[PDB]
Amino acid sequence: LAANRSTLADKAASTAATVDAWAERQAKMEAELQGKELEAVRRRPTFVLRE
Amino acid sequence: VQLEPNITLVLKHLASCGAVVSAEQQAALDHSIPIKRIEAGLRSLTLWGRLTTLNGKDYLVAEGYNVASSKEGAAVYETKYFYSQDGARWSDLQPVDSETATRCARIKGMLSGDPAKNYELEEKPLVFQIPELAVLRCRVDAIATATSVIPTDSTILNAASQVVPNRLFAGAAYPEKLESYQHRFSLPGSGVTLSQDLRGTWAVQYDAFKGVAQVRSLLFPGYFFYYAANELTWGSLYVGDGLRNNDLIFML
Amino acid sequence: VQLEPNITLVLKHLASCGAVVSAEQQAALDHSIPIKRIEAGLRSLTLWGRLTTLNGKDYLVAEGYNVASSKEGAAVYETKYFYSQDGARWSDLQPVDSETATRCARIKGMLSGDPAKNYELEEKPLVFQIPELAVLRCRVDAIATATSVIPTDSTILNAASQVVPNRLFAGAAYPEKLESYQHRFSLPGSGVTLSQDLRGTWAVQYDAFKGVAQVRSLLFPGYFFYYAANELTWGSLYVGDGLRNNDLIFML
Amino acid sequence: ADVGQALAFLQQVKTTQGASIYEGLKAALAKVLEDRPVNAVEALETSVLSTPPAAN
Repeated sequence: LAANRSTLADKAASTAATVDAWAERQAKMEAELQGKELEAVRRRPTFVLRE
Repeated sequence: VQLEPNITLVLKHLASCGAVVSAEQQAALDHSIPIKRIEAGLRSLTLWGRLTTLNGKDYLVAEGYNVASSKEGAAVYETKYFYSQDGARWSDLQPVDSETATRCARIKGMLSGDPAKNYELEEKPLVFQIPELAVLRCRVDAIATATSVIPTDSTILNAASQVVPNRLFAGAAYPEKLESYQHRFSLPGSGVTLSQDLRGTWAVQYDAFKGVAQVRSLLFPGYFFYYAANELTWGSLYVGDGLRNNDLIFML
Repeated sequence: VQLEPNITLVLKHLASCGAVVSAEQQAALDHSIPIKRIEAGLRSLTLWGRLTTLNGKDYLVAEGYNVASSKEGAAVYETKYFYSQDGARWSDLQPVDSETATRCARIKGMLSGDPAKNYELEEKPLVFQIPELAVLRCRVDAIATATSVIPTDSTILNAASQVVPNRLFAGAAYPEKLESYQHRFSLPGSGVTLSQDLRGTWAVQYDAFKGVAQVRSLLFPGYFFYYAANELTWGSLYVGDGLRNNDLIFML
Repeated sequence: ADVGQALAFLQQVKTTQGASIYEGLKAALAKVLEDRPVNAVEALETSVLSTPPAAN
């Protein structure tokens, strides 16, 4: 009985962990997207002038 | 064992406690609750209570939810509230920020009955305008976190760690004692009941012949709960202006 | 899953079908049923029906029992019947012999409403005098052996070979089909449902949005059964003079 | 000393609808102790060692 309730708590923790992991992934990808976009928006004069 | 409180039985058992609704509103509820429950995608939706107003258009408040889960030692119900002033058309009762929660907590008196009204508060002189529906939501939240009564061990935890009805519930052994009841947000098997509340904030009257217990809140006078033990049903209702009773120490 | 039909829910759901009781009789029942149930030692006692009379004092009939057992392929309920004419004081409705059962079956018309009256029959010219309560008990027996409707698989057999509520019953999968319901005296798992009855003697109206099915008997017009699927409750009631509809073939 | 012999015997024989009668009884007892049911002795045959026909 004790083992089964421990296992249940463990599995619920696992599910919460997966939700947290996917949230982290989305945050990181959005951060990278914003970084790319800012880098691109910075080099626009150097593009329209030189290249 | 019931699966959801029945508004007919609630209004029948708690009518002696003065918790009544108009006849037109009773019929209108009988039609409107299923419509809103379906078109909101909710598994449960019931009449939570009725708050009196100064212009005679009392607010009926309904509460619904889909599933309850155990988080951080609490049985959290992702509840959603709706209000109405005729019993036929339900509108949303949107949550309120934490900063505004304090301000609406400072507003007292019977509500106006005009959802477009807004009260004024003054601070260091910065004036805030608080909409009436904010005050209504805050009063409902306070009353809900205070009472939310169910019988003890009527819920249970399942494999997915969700709080579900205990369909093998046999009933409260001693229905006239506060140990037989608990808050909704207490996990099953946690041993926390209404007897752990501040002593003197609950009253229990038990008719041992018919088997009907009535639990009244004295901290929020107007919250009534009933438990019928021969048919294993139960349910609660709030009726009143929504203000807490702060003079309780002088009234006991 | 309910444990016993609730008279409040029955009167609420079957009121559209005209199965109603007086207000005074409703209150009187709310008091009188528990008293008689306790002082008779019965586990279950409910309102079975109401038979109209010529003098305005309709007979209320209540049915109770203690335990149901499987005998000879039938789920036998050792039932006991009581009658009343005000809803406050219940008297016994004693069984009738088999020989008298035929004679009272021959007596037709609306009952008189005088429990001391006795009708007369003539045979080869030997005259019999049949008491009115005998006629009442046999009409009740006929209607009971004809309908006695419960949902399918709502009961179950236990170790002592007794028929007990199936507390893990999940509900009827298709509530608008006659396969979802059965007679009370059919053993669990026997596969005999209302669809095995004479085709055309039952009508089913199912409100798929609210989840309330109504099963009406056409052979005994006046017997109504309701099944609410979102709350998992059900219950039946007879209201009428108690005579069978023999012209059914011409009316369908 | 017969206790260990009986234990090996029970953990040996397989259930009709499973295996290791010992472990079947152990799961039954764990389920009964998880939620002490109404009329546990009667619930042994109607809820744990079987399944009612319209359960889900």
